[PDB]
Amino acid sequence: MNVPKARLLKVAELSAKIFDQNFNPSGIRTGSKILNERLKGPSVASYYGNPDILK
Amino acid sequence: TRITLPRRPAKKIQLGKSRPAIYHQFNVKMELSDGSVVIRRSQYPKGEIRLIQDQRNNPLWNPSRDDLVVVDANSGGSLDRFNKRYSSLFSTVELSEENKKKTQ
Amino acid sequence: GNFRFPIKTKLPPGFINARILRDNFKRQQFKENEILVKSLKFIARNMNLPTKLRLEAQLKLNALPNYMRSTQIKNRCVDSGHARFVLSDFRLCRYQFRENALKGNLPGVKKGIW
Amino acid sequence: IQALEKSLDELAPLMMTKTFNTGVAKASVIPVPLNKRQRNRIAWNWIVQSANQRVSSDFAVRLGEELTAIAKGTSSAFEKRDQIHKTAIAHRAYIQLK
Amino acid sequence: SRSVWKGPNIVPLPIREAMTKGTPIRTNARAATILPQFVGLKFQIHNGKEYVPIEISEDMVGHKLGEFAPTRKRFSYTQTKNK
Amino acid sequence: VVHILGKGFKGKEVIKIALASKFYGIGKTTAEKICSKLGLYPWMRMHQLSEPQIMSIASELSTMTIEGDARAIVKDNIALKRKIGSYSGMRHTLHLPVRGQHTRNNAKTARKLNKIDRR
RNA sequence: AAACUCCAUAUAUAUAAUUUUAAUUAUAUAUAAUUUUAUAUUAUUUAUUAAUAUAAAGAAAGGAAUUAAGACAAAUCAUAAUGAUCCUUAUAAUAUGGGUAAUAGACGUGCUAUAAUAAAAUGAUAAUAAAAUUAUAUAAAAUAUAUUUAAUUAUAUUUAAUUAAUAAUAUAAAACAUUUUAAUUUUUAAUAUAUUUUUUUAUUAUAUAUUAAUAUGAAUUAUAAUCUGAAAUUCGAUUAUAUGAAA
Ligand SMILES: [Mg+2]
Ligand SMILES: [Mg+2]
Ligand SMILES: [Mg+2]
Ligand SMILES: [Mg+2]
Ligand SMILES: [Mg+2]
Ligand SMILES: [Mg+2]
Ligand SMILES: [Mg+2]
Ligand SMILES: [Mg+2]
Ligand SMILES: [Mg+2]
Ligand SMILES: [Mg+2]
Ligand SMILES: [Mg+2]
Ligand SMILES: [Mg+2]
Ligand SMILES: [Mg+2]
Ligand SMILES: [Mg+2]
Ligand SMILES: [Mg+2]
Ligand SMILES: [Mg+2]
Ligand SMILES: [Mg+2]
Ligand SMILES: [Mg+2]
Ligand SMILES: [Mg+2]
Ligand SMILES: [Mg+2]
Repeated sequence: MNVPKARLLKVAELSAKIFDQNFNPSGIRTGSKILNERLKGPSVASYYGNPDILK
Repeated sequence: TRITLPRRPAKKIQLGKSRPAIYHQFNVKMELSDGSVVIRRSQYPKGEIRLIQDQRNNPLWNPSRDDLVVVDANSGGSLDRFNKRYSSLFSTVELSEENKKKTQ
Repeated sequence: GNFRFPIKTKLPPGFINARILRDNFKRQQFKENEILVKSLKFIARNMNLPTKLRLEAQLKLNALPNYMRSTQIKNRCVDSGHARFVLSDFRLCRYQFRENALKGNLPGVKKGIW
Repeated sequence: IQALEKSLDELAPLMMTKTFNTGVAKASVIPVPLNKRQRNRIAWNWIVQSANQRVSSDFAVRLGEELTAIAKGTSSAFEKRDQIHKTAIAHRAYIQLK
Repeated sequence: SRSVWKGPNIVPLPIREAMTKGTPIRTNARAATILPQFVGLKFQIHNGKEYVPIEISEDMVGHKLGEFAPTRKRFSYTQTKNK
Repeated sequence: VVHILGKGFKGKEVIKIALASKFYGIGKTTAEKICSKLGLYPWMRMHQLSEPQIMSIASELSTMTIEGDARAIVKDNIALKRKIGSYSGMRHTLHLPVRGQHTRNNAKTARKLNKIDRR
């Protein structure tokens, strides 16, 4: 780890901008995982099948 | 089955030798909530005391006092831990957010 | 005219039991406003926003009815309504997965031998 | 290796008296022979139990000490062998062709 | 223990009427945190059957409301089991 | 035998382990810090202490929470729980588990040890 | 009943451009054994024969499923379904709390220990597996933290690749090497000693006790943090600093 941290973090945020990625050098709790989690509503809602089945 | 310490032969305080009881006491200064200090004759050996809460900071004893700082025992609780552990969530504007449940 | 739940939802096609109906209603309602829950949870857990915003977001999360909580959803047997030993690969309870498997109803299930 | 072989052979008994319930008056205590594996097992148990009466903390050392002592004919396990054989003699006549 | 950064557990209570009119607060929110503003207020906490009246003190601050409203009373054994 | 603050020590046991064992309130880490601060090499024994070294250990170990002080803190915390009227205080009074364990079976050590005057 | 059947085994053919690699594999078809042959020593119904051994030809040795008829008025009306009977402003339906977690005693299962044929640290050209999982996801590498240079351990920051013979879960662990290990005076260190040098020898100190809990053992509890969740008090899971029962 001889390379200074300033160079490493310079590569880090440059790549972050290039690849459309978050950059949180201090590690604070941004709550990103909350938003990035997938929506499972469509799958959970159809657990019991199509309600419009012919009778 | 009673706990009683046995009594020894009581010594004879014959007539004329009945000396009074003069218990050792100290001129002890009592510091009130304010700068008021009263000298009290006490047996415990230390000359100054501060009273965290006293008649000065009691609403009952000062009905006319508009401003009255209040302080209670500091053993653990709100003033001790709830404040330093929760030092970001702040206000009584915030107390109006949980003011009423609007239920009959 | 006296629907048991606030919103008139449709009925499952297969087996129906009171419990199933409750779970199904919870599923549809959770799906409807899961985005709202996610947005409110974000605000209430964000120290970069004013604490008043966190306060109101937490308040409104606490006030949401039970039928919008994902934790409330419990997987049930789609053929019998039992809520124990439900295998997610089939949504069938125990002894209904076995029965149907033996019948050959399940697409590729087999009697285990090795 | 042959020191151990001769140790086991000399220490292990040739035959032991196994009590059988045959005999209403008393269980028939009849000598019965033992194959090599059985004899080695008896001898090994003796020398291990004897080797567990030593001060070292490693049983490789204590096993080695007992084996060296046995190689020079110095240990108590021999008395057990003699006792079993004397018992077998004390039960001479109950052996039967069967 | 709830994570500190999340904040205290907070529930809507009729605190304004209790502060001024002095009316006791009757709640089933046994998981609410006793904020320092509740000191000196009269609460009534559910316990499954009845609302236990308690008055918050400074030491109780930070705890939960249900910590003072036991739900099941002490276990007793009838020695005369008989048969 | 080395005596520190009235604690009897054999002459064979390491300082760090012995300190962490006999004194109520200092563990492995605190003993390691204490020995390092006074410049005693990690695996030094109690025999090799000199009188100045014993004095320094006693002096430096007396500037932190002593056995009695730590026990007082524990007892005070239990007393706080009981006086508040909390559920946990009630379990302490009745000699019952306090961390949500099952009482239908076991709960022997709680009855034997849980009390308002816990050591 | 046995056999056919499936996992596994040996061999043959086919497929794979050996960058989905491993071909030492994967999975389709087929063959193979419920082994054969010879000799002898046996008891016999006399080789129109069985078990005893030998020999030589073989890769050839297992497990799974299938548990009949009847009997136990065995279990199930709480998987589900129906007969009879019973409720229909309630024995049907919804919500907020609590209970199912209570504890005198007793009981069946297990987990962890009570130390030296056994516990602890470390081991980066990272010793060596199999079978499973990842569109209601798996989550690497790098970071801040506790925490010291680092490593290990646990959270947080951010999502690399992969929806899979491709990437992740995931460097398997015991094993083996070195160091340590109280009871244990069987130890340490102060001097000398020396052809045992990571070590031996001589003198002094290494005390206070005895059937005993250690540097065994982690139960109970104090405090501070963290994870999931809208919510962790009744009643969840981890980490750290203390606690250190019984055995
Ligand atoms: Mg659930
Ligand atoms: Mg200690
Ligand atoms: Mg290859
Ligand atoms: Mg068969
Ligand atoms: Mg049958
Ligand atoms: Mg029969
Ligand atoms: Mg019956
Ligand atoms: Mg029933
Ligand atoms: Mg039914
Ligand atoms: Mg009802
Ligand atoms: Mg239960
Ligand atoms: Mg069982
Ligand atoms: Mg051990
Ligand atoms: Mg594999
Ligand atoms: Mg495989
Ligand atoms: Mg990592
Ligand atoms: Mg390795
Ligand atoms: Mg004991
Ligand atoms: Mg330990
Ligand atoms: Mg610990």
